Formats: sequence, C-alpha cells, structure tokens
Amino acid sequence: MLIPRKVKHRKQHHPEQRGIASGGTSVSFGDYGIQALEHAYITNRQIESARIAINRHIKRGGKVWINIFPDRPLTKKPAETRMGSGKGSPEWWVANVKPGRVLFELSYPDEKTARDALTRAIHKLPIKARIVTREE
Amino acid sequence: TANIPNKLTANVRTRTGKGASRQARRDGKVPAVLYGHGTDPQHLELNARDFAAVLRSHGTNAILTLDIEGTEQLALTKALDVHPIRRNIQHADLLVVQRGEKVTVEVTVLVEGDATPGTLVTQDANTIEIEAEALSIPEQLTVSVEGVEAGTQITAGQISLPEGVNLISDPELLVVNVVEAPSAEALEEEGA
Amino acid sequence: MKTGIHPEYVDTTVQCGCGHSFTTRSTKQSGTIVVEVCSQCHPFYTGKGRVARFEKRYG
Amino acid sequence: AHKPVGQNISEVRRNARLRRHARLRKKVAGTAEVPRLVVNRSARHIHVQLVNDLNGTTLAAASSIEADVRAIDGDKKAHSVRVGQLIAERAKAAGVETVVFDRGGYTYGGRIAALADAAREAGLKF
Amino acid sequence: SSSRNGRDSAAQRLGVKRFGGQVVKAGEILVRQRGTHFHPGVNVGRGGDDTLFALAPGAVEFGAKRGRKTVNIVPVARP
Amino acid sequence: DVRPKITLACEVCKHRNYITKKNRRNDPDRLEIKKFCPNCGTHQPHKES
RNA sequence: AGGUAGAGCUACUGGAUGGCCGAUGGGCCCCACAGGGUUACUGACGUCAGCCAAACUCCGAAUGCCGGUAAGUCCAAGAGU
RNA sequence: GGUUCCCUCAACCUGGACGGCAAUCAGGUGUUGAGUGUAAGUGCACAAGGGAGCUUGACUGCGAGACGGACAUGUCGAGCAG
RNA sequence: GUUACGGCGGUCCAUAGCGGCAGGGAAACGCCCGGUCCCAUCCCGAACCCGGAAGCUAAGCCUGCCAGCGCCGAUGAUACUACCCAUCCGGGUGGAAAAGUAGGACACCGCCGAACAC
Ligand SMILES: [Zn+2]
Repeated sequence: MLIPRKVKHRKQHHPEQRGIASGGTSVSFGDYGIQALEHAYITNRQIESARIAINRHIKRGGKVWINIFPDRPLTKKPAETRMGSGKGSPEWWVANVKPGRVLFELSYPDEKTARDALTRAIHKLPIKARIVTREE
Repeated sequence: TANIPNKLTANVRTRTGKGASRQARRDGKVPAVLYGHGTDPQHLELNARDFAAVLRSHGTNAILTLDIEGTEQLALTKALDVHPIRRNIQHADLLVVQRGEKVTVEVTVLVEGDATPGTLVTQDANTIEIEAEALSIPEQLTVSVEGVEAGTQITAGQISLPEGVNLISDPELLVVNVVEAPSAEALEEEGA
Repeated sequence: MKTGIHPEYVDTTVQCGCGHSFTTRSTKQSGTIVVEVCSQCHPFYTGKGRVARFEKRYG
Repeated sequence: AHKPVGQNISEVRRNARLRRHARLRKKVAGTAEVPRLVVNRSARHIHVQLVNDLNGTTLAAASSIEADVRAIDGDKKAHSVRVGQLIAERAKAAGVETVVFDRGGYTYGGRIAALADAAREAGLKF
Repeated sequence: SSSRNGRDSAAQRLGVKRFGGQVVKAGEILVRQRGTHFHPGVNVGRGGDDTLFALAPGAVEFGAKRGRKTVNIVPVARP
Repeated sequence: DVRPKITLACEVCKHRNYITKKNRRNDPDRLEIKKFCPNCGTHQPHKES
C-alpha cells in the first residue's frame, strides 16, 4: 500500500471535486491506460487491489505503471462520540481524481490479454472508466 | 519524399469570441488561425469533418492548401486543441509556408519487428524533432527491433532519416529500451 | 608599519662553513649568524662526529 | 592564448568606489536652489560639477585639465586649491550660493579636502 | 481528548488608506504595513512601525523606482 | 529580580529625573550616565540611587 | 492597491511516478594491506518525460472596494448628514 | 541603543603538519539559497546582515495632520525652542 | 559641428543581462614607480593616503558581429468568472487568463567636459 513518508500538514481540508483534469490526461509510458470519467477519491487500498488484478492476468511478462499517488489524508473521529472537541485523526489516504485523468498503464505484447487485464482493474474502482491507447 | 497539399475551404470569420466559437462548433466547424511570416493573422473557419479526414490519412503535420475567398495559400498544421473527454478538435493553428522553406517538426517513431522471445520492448520517446522542406516531411519514422537481445538502448541518433532531413533533437535520447521481460516476482515487488 | 608593535629588525650577515657570505636583514640582535649548511653545501642542491668516530678509532 | 584567472585591481577598485558612491547619494541630492558638488579624482587630475538632480542638468564645472591650472608649479594638492577657486567663481556667476558636497566615494581628506576648503574660503557655503 | 489550538490575535486593520489620485493633507497616513512592501517616495516619510505618511499636501500617486514599489505625493496647482 | 527599576539622580541638585532598568549581574555597580537635568538646565552627570 | 478562481513549478518550501548515468556501501575474486573487473545487489549527484498542495507562488483574472468626473431619478427616493 | 566610516554571505571545486566531511590558511566559482537576540509573517544584498571609533536622544516644554474605534483603551507623525 | 572619448543622471529598471569572436590609447580613464610629508593596517603602503611619469593597452573601460543560456512576448482558442435563462444536463450577453506558438531583442534618452575642426 502506497503511503507518503511524511506530509507537512497532517489534518487538511477535503480536496475539491470540481472541473476536469488539467494534466495527466494522456498515455505517456505504456501502450494502454485507464482514463477516468467521474470524480472520486481513490484510496490506496483500491489502488493495491487494482494493480494486483492486473498482475494476476498477465502473469509473467509486461510492465505496469501507476500514475497517481495517495497523498491527501482523510480523518475520522472516534466512534460513537458527540460532535465537537477537535478534529479526528487521519485514517486513509486518497488521490483526488477528476474526469480525464489517466490512472493506470500497461505494456503487454498482445492486445486482447492487455485489454482484458485492465477491465479487471476497472471493476475494483469506485468510478466509471475506459481503456485508452497511445493513438489519436 | 514529396507531398501533395490537401485542399480545404476556409471561410473568414465575421465574429470572434467564446460565444461565436461555440456556435461555429455546433454547426460542424473548427476555428483556425493563419499566422506566420504573413504577419497579419487571419481568423478562418474549416469544415469539421473534412479537416479531420485530412488528419486521419496524413498525420498531424499535414500540409494544406486553403481557399480563402478565392485565393490559395499554402499552410502547415502547427498545433491542435483537443478536448480530453470528447476527443474533439476545438481549435487549430496554421503556419504559412512556401516551397523550399525549412521548418522544425515533431514526427512519430514507430516500432516494428519481433525481438528475442525473452525480452520486453518499452518505447520511451514518442516523437523526435527533424527539419525538412515544406513538402518533404516524412509521415512516420520507423525503427526495427529484430534479433535485439537483452538490454540495448536504441538512440535517437540511430534512426534512419531520409535525405534532406536533419535531426534537431540531441542524438542521445533514449527512444526504444529493450529489456529482459519481467517475471512474476518482478511484477509483485514493483508498485507496493 | 606601526611604530611599537613589531620585533626589532636589523640587517645581519650569514657566513657558512663553505666560506659563502650574504648580506641580509633579520630580527637577530647579534648582527650576524653562522650556519654549516647553505645552498652551496647541502647535497640535494649540489648533487654530490659519528662518521669521524668510526673513521678514526676503527679506521 | 592567455586567460587571466581573477579580477585586476583596477576592476576591484572601480566597482568598489561606485558601490560606495551610491551609498552616499542615498541622502544627498541636487536642487536648483541648493545644487550638488560632485568631485571625481584620478591619479593625474581632479574634476568638479554642479548637478541639478531634478532634471539631470549640469550648471557649472571646473577641472584641472584647463590650461591655466596646469601652469601652477605646486604639487597635486596645489592644483586642487586652484580648481576649488574656479568653481566658486563659476557657482556665484550663476546665482548659486549654497551647495551640498558629494565627495564621490573617495575619503574626505587630502586632495578632496583641499578643494572643499578652497571653495569655502572663496564664498560658497556648505 | 480535546484540542490544543484555539488562539488568535486581534486584526490590526493594515492596508492602503488613501488610494491613487486621492487628495491628502500633510502628515496624513497613506499605508499601514509591517515591512516596506511599499517604499516612501517624494514628500512621503516612513514611520517607526513602517507607516507611510504624507510630508506635503497633494495627490497620492503610486510608482516604481529601481524595482521598488513607491508612494509619491504630487502637488495640486492653485486656481 | 535580575532587571530591577533604578532611579538616576543629578549629581549637582540631587533631583530624581529619570527611571530605567539595568541588569544587576552584568552591571553590579551604580550606573553613571549623562542626562539633561531640567532644574539645572544643562547636561549633567546622573548617577543611580 | 490586491494574491481569491485558474494555472505553473530547473521560480522557492514540501509530496511524488518511470527511464539513463554513476560516486558511496555488502562485498566476491585481486595470497593479508593500498594495487582491477563482477553483480537476481543499495544506489548519491546530475539529467529526460509525466504530476500534486488551505497554511507552495516566477504568474494571475471576473467581481467587490476607495477617489474623481458627466449625467439619470428629481410636484420623489419620501434619499444622505 | 545614537551617529560616522568601511565590508559581503551560505554552499561548492582545488592545494596545504598534525587535521579528519567539517577548526585556521590560499586561489576560483558563487545575486542571495546564509544571517537578522526570541514564534510566524511582511521586509532587508541600496543592506535593516558583518567590523571599528566616539558616545547617552533609552532627552525637557510642545506638537499641525491622521489611523483605529460602542465606550474606556491603542497607534503614527512633519515641525518649533532649550 | 566630428569622435572606437571622459563624468553625472533617467526607464513602471535585463528588449538593457551572461557567454563567445575580432579590435582602440588624440586629451582623458587605467594598470604602473616610490614611500620624504597629511594619512593607514585588528600584521602587511595589498587596501586607504600622498609624491610622480620609465612601460603598456595584457586586464578594467570602450567599439563591431553573433540568438548558445537567461529576458520580453502577441492574435486565436481554452480554463475561470459577474449578471441572466434553465425542474437535478447545460446554455446566453460582457470580462478574460497561466502555459504554449509566430516573433522581438546583444538597449534607449538627457545635461556638462575633452581632442580636432569651424
Ligand atoms: Zn541638576
């Protein structure tokens, strides 16, 4: 699970979920990629589950890139307490995803197994998504 | 290498702005700008379907001959504005060129062949820069990975360019990096 | 040069064991010094009692 | 081919003087009512001017290059007294009677102080 | 548990008091600030706590001299 | 108190004209300093009480 | 006069993805020492490409605010002080 | 603290007895990344940062004009005389 | 009035800077010679100061040409936004960036003084 070594500020406001992505909206490293169509917070637990799913399908060969990182912490206050008395301690790390962003990439010799592998990863994510290539 | 300019009909716009450009797109048009050494930019319009057909069969660096109110003009496609989601063509830049002029252009490099069965191919740089005539720009650049064994850095200086085409980018870029194929244990440790 | 902060400094004269003499200026109140090694004496420049004790009693 | 390694003392001396002349000019300034007396010194001559900083114009100027100053058979400081008296005559011929002194960066003393006291006994007050 | 925060200090009402073209008297405060974000210009002085005030009546005018933002006072010609 | 309050008095008319502070570790002795004395009308030596 | 929305980062402080090069360490063999190559190894520094931030900013709006001015409403706003 | 005058750091490269990453010395590159008693922010290389000489304005009688303000408080200030 | 000339200033202070190549000593500007005198070094005439005129334009300074780096930078399009339509999509009128592109650019302006000419 991806976790930053240190963040300057531990308790932060919620990342904004407006607009579409400014940068990262194209495939740079691999041949195929997963492009987002909705806003969400992608947790590191979902990223780990979504790249293991890609691994189990291509088995040996091929390379996988992850283009997003869980940098921003979301806090949760302790259970069954009344409102008030401070702000809760951070629990899970998310990545602010906007439509147009490319999340994962893959480089595999054949097409059908690479497109099938990415579909298994999309079903582990809380958003609509599609498979894109390097061509216009 | 010689090319034939693609005929397109360009109408001079009457009104410009965000309201007028949105209306033009809804009618199936693309705003475009014709600057260059003419040094008096013309704000033109192009048929959306006909313009994109030229790009499909000739690439982004497509030479064009335009019909502005009855007068021809050689133009080059300089840049395209594309919506990330809808994959539109919201805008286009056209640069005036004349025969014999040298222009610096980014062309795509394509990987072909079948290397050693125990290797994985990873192309790093998608495009490289060249400098050719107005009508003598290659539509693609081709590299071959055949019998290439283990780790070899194919370099931008080893790409076979046609006559009259000079590489502009530095000759030490890493274009294709053939590497030993990852194993099931290399997949698992990479990314956690 | 400030007045009363520096060591007293007077021209001197060096005389070597090879007969060489100079005319220099140093801090020594004596006015002259004698040295048995100079630029003309030391072997490394020129390239040329324990020694005498073994060369007299024993040969 | 000869490639010098550092900075000649001439460059070090020149940039250091302009550095300490601008630090000076952060206070003194020239006005038509009360002009500024700028002095420039070299190993051979000495120069003065009356500069109006409001519009950047020079009122009067005396220098040691003049033929009559060269005839003096003193030392360098003897010519500085001559140069100081000339600027005081020229200052008062243009209605100027009060000035402010701009020593130009150089230490106030010796040749510079000889010129200023020559222009003080001659009528100018500063 | 509780929160260790909750402190703050009184707002000091800093800022530009007289803007460009605005006629002022002598000794009138123009800018209140901490450092010299604005440097004094002609007929403007700097106070003990880096306050810019007018040294002569006129009209405020902001400028720039040698990369520094400055505040200047220009006179108003009598009818 | 390390830094106590001290009163400086004129050494001519013995008038207590000023009050200030000093560190009685760095300055164990009575502070001697010249200040304007309004009664005398001129700068006079002022010494701590 | 601003530093918000936006955007940008070899423009700073932090976070951070993948290549290339290669000091430093486990070393291995160089019979023990200085004396050279080797990594399913760890990898500074630099560099190529893609990014992120309420308490990041080389940048930077629309509005809003302060002042001047020309008119408008003007048998009324039933205004302002 | 006041005033007058002078100066440019941090880091990196190279050469030097102990001496080493790092002490003191020398040359080069270096425009602010160092430093500003003390938190942060706004500033400061023109230096508000480093060094030296003299010194007590860390004054007395006053203070046009302003900032901020329920009120009581609080804050800036040219200039006159001793 | 002419100059490959010397001072003092300005520009909402790099379009002016860094780097490279080739050149200049008429007066001035410099290096330069020396420490008797004013003056000086937390040691040192290196620096500051003073008295000069054997050498040199090798450096500073100045002139010409370069677009390698830094710098300026549109038009158009987009992001964003005030007001207004719109039953959860979105749109209209007005304003309008940052990045990038075509390009610009090896400064411009003013007052005195020199040598020569008139
Ligand atoms: Zn008394």
